[PDB]
Amino acid sequence: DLPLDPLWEFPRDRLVLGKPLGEGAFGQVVRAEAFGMDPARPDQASTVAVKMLKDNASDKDLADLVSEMEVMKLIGRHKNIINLLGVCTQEGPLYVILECAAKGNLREFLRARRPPGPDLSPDGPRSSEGPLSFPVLVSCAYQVARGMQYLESRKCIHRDLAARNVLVTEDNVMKIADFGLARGVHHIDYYKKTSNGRLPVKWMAPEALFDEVYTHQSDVWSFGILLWEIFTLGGSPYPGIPVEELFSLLREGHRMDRPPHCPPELYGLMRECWHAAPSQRPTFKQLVEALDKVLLAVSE
Ligand SMILES: CCC(=O)Nc1cc(N2CCC(N3CCOCC3)CC2)cc(F)c1Nc1n[nH]c2ccc(O[C@H](C)c3c(Cl)cncc3Cl)cc12
Repeated sequence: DLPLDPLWEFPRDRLVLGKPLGEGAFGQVVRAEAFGMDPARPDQASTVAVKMLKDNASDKDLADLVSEMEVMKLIGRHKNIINLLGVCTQEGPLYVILECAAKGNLREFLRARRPPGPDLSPDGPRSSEGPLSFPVLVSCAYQVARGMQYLESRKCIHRDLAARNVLVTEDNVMKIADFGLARGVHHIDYYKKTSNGRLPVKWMAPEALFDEVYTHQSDVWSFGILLWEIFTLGGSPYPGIPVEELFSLLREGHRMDRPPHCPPELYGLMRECWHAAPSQRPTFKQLVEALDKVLLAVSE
């Protein structure tokens, strides 16, 4: 139906669909096995993620997915983003084949790895030692920053940067996902709560929420929120604050408190990302450099 792009096109018969992963405003994602994604070894099996329309797809849903597909083509490959592996556009439903990150999104990754609390009977030399350590958390923050720095250089604005939009591979590499998505910024239900209880409005920069203005600096604001998520080990921002109260507090210039067990360096970066003037927030390049110094200092 769509034009053939031999650069990206992949034989759909070389895909074996398996367990569904998730569902969005447009399109669903299904885990699938792929054979010969590397043309050099045609019979080699690899696990991929296939994005496709729902059973409810309108012509707008198709247009959004087609748009997402083209964005993925242009943006190129980077270690810290979900990369395009191929597409299926000929003689069958539209598939957008993405990279796999085995461990799911960063929020659930962190929440599932919170330290055992005080109610655990000590067993072994590492009773009080959890899966997560400070340098790894900084690494997570650093990688997202460098990934966003790449997206920015490709003139790509995410518009909903958050821990649930960052995917974690088998080797704990951060990969930013859903960055080229048409999110319908002119009709956002600011009170809409997701199925898992998320209020996406708590990630919006003031200029984006109030003036519908999106820049790379508005992403920097969101990265500040994402930083807060990381060092709360998957906490929800503005704890116990309903959207109505969020509106007024933001107009009053209210900001989140410094989370427990979070060094002043990183809460400093958070507050810098949350400066009212977008020009007074650090660039992603500066964020990468600032987080690098912290990471190198804690990596003997
Ligand atoms: C390709 C290997 C794989 O299966 N990875 C995987 C499993 C999952 N899940 C979803 C939760 C599900 N568990 C099952 C047990 O009960 C709790 C949920 C299974 C594992 C979530 C992911 F984000 C991923 N990671 C993704 N890798 N590549 C993706 C491409 C699109 C994608 O989108 C889905 C809708 C998604 C999901 Cl499901 C969660 N957060 C963000 C996104 Cl963008 C996720 C991945």
